[PDB]
Amino acid sequence: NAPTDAAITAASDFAALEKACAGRLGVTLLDTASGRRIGHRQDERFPMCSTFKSMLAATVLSQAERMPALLDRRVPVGEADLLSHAPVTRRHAGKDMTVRDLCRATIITSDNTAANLLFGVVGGPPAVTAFLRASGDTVSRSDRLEPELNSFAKGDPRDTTTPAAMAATLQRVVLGEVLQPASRQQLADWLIDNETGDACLRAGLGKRWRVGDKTGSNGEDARNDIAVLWPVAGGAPWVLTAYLQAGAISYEQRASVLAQVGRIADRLIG
Ligand SMILES: N[C@H](CCC(=O)O)C(=O)O
Repeated sequence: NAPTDAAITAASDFAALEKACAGRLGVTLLDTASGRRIGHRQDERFPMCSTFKSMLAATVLSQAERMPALLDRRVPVGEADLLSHAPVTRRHAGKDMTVRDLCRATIITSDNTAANLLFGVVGGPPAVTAFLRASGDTVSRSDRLEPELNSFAKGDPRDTTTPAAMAATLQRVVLGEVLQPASRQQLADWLIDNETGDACLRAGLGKRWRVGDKTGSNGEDARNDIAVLWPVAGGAPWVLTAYLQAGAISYEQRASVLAQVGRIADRLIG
């Protein structure tokens, strides 16, 4: 393990980091003031895994803007809805939860049952894709429910994005005008409160950044993290998306790769 870990630590650019883990790494670092992007494989497709949940939540928030009280609607959590990864919803089997609380749960813990219940509320993967298209993202696409959506095959575009498409979408939705201000602020706060990314991009980013993020993974080789970086001292935010497939290293080493993306990105911002 030591040589691979040492090579990951020594990598000072994204191409070298990809080589150090024998993986396929897609990164976009986006300066929201200028639109300038730096990265690696920015326009190749990668499986979203749970990174899509940011946009499922955005779809809910967008629908709530035209459906008064949607966020307060209560949705039953049934035994049949529960999946292996349901850390919040498991305590509510046999009762219900608000749509708003399901959104928070799916963002900050990646709760899979919460996501499937929200898919039922909004009209499924087609409604999330339609939201993405209407927002100006012609690339990202939601196709399946949990847990099937986490599969990937080259040439199979289901449930995929590109680093650059997702970065632009985070800008438009989390920072821009796709949602009303109170909706976008609620979504930003959920991302800021994420609990699953402590070993990923956040571990490589310094204290000058307030970070919101959403992670994803599968059991084969995928580990992802997408983030918005607000400068605590003020100024324009940055967006950092990172998609990795690296089957030759461990799950924990995949986090180390994402942390190194953060370290490289922080130095590139300056
Ligand atoms: N597929 C994982 C969620 C399920 C799990 O962690 O077991 C993710 O992308 O966050």
